[PDB]
Amino acid sequence: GVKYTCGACAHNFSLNKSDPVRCKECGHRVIYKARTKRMIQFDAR
Amino acid sequence: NLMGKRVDFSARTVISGDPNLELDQVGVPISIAKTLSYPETVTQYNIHR
Amino acid sequence: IHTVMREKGPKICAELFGNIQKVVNYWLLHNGFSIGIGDAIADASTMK
Amino acid sequence: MIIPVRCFSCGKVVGDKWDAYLRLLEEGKQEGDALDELKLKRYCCRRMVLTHVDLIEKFLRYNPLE
Amino acid sequence: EPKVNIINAQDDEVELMLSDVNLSLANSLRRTMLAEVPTLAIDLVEIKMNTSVLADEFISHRLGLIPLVSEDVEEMKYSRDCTCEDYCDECSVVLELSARHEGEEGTTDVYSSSLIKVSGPGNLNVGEPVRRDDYDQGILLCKLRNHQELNIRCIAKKGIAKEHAKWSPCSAIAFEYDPHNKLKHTDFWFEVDAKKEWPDSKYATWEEPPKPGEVFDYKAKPNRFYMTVETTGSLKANQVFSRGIKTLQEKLANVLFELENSR
Amino acid sequence: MNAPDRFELFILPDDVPKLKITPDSRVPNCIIIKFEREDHTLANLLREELALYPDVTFVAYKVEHPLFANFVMRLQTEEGTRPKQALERACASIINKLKTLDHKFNEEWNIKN
Amino acid sequence: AGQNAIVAIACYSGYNQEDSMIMNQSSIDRGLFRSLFFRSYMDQEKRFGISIVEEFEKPTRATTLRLKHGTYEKLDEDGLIAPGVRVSGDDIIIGKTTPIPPYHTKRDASTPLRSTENGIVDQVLLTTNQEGLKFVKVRMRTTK
Amino acid sequence: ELAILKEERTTTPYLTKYERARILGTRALQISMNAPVLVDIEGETDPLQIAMKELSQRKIPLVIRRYLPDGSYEDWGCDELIVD
Amino acid sequence: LMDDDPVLFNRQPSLHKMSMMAHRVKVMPYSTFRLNLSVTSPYNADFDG
RNA sequence: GUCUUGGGUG
Ligand SMILES: [Mg+2]
Ligand SMILES: [Zn+2]
Ligand SMILES: [Zn+2]
Ligand SMILES: [Zn+2]
Repeated sequence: GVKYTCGACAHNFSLNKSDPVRCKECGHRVIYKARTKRMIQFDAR
Repeated sequence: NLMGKRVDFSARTVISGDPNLELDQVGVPISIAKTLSYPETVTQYNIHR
Repeated sequence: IHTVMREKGPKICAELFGNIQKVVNYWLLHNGFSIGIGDAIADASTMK
Repeated sequence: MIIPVRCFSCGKVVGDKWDAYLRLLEEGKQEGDALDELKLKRYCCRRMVLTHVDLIEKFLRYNPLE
Repeated sequence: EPKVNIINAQDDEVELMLSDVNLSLANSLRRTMLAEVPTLAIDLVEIKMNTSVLADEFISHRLGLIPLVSEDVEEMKYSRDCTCEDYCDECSVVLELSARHEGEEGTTDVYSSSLIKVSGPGNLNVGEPVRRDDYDQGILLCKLRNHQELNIRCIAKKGIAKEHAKWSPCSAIAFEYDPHNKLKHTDFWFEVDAKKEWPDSKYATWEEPPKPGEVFDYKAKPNRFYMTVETTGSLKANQVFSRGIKTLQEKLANVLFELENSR
Repeated sequence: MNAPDRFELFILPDDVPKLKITPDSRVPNCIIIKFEREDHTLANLLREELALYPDVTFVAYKVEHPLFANFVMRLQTEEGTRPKQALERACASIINKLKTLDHKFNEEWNIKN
Repeated sequence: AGQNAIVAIACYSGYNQEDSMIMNQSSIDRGLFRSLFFRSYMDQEKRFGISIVEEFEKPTRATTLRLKHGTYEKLDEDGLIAPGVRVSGDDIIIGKTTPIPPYHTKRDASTPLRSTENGIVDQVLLTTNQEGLKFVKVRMRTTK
Repeated sequence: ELAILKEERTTTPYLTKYERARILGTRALQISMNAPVLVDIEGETDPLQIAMKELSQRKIPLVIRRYLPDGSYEDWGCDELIVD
Repeated sequence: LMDDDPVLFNRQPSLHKMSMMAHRVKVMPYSTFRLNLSVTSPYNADFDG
């Protein structure tokens, strides 16, 4: 579905709103979303 | 609530000094000038403006 | 200021502030005025 | 944080001199002499390098989060 | 009648004495070289992957502050005068930066030499980040640790220092005249004696000190000007001086054009 | 949020003329010129050039506000001369002086090689 | 917590009087006294009963009422905006619905961005609270 | 009953600052509501400045009723009060 | 809000009638109000916050 | 959307 990342072991994975909130590789408790796919522009000013 | 109360059509911000303003002039930020308004009755002398 | 207020009115007195401010500010812009640590120092005889 | 590219006051490029400055300080040269050799002559450019605190070393110690 | 006397001339700086010109002319030249000589600088940054500790606009500000070779920037068009909707080569130079720590130990430094020119209005000699030597590493941009990556596509455009200091070809234009205060344009603060307490100008030996018998002269105007232009490598010192002169000439020509075509 | 654009200093809009001339009726043969999108660089140059002509009796300029990029210039001349003509003459003279200066600087730089 | 600026003491143009102070625009352009700002918004799901709870979800107009006047087009399918997206004032960064007690049976409890602030989303955190219900923290970033 | 005859009117013959301010405000509001204008309008379009022009030319058709502390009052037309 | 509009301008505390005065508007860039420097005495104001 | 507490500014 949508990409996440572990908070302890930096593992990447993807959960689908029905699994519990957890990491696969270690089983850690806090996860962070992944960077968006859109393109971001800055003015360099 | 009766001797003093909060009022509409007011603004507040930090003040700065300007050697090039007249004594009875105040410099008003553009954003405040656009947020605040004055109701001006349309007449045959102000319809174009 | 009081004299110009009483003789010429409030409008001319208000414009007096601006005239004096502009002339003096231009002259001081091209003259300059500063203050330093040396302006608080008295010579040896005065210290004695 | 990390050495600024330009001098704030005048705009000279100081971002390419931090490593040379550290190497000069390693071999014993005192700070004024190292700043002289890097040809930083105006005290604005000199205080750019002399007062820099390099915090990126401290920030890099926290593990990459991806 | 105007005269130039070069005293020192290397690639980055030129030291010259200017003479038989009005002070307004010399100061206008100083101001023009500081503010109105076009250069090239990164004006648009596109972040693909930035997992470094630094923020996106921090890195963008630093990239905008990087000097780039601007020799041919005058054969280029301002990106606001080009009829392309999205950017194009007539008015931009596209650079790439890709950096990535490989392995799991030490710090990888990201330098300005790692910027790579991909497109640009060839064969114009613009766009490259300026290197001091063949072995220069350039400016420090960021630092990377394990698995941290930086992937950036920068656009460079033509601009002047009025818009933003990053387009300034000059750092500091030293400028002085009348080392002995013969014209009495300053009035020295002192405690005991104004001659002992004030250091001499570095061009004091270039002019005769006033004689004790001399009286004040009310005909003398400033006539000799000692100025030292320094550059950031984007332009050379002689190039900065000549293009400042040309920019002033074309500003005057613009005024002349409007005056004549208002008749 | 109230900061104007840094290119409005020099980029002339389409509804704003570069130059606008009005006469000062109080004194004879005088004109007031407003230069848009310019600053002290052109103003002081022109002022000190014009102040040295015999036929120019009054010349001055001011920048009424530093936050707005224009200046206004008052210039008077004698009976025969027109202030406008003195203005083209000053522009041409400064152009020639800069051209001579450029030629001599380039020659000097070549000799230094 | 400061910077060594080069300071002149002068009555230069009159704009530094009465504790005003003139600053170099070029030095500002080169990074003098420039700072990053981080604001973090928080929100979680409550339990109003047995099977009555709130949900993080992008609220469709049909099933929801009293929707905020901001735009919802920035939320992913999980009701959370993704890091790297520019956000203006009044934009929704956490979509949430509160069920209507006994279609069209939900009220919204969405968290907008502050009406004054701009910026770019930095770090959208997601965990569970003390009671095991979903918990979200969203940190914005900007430069002043 | 409470009106005073035009002969025994013992208040000041001069328009006070408050009377002038209120008279100008009322005239400006009236003119901004497309009321007829007594002066010849030459250049100015702002109703307040037109009202000032009317006040100077003694052509404002209004009346000040000056109440005394005992409840009686005096009536003065704007054209007969003296404007500084 | 436009140039020359009369607006009431005020600093607290308002200890006397000259702490509240009517000014003509001048619309300007940046976020601070602007005052001529001779009126900072009746307002008892300065430009440090 | 409300009440208290705390830290501050002129
Ligand atoms: Mg104060
Ligand atoms: Zn994990
Ligand atoms: Zn410096
Ligand atoms: Zn193009």
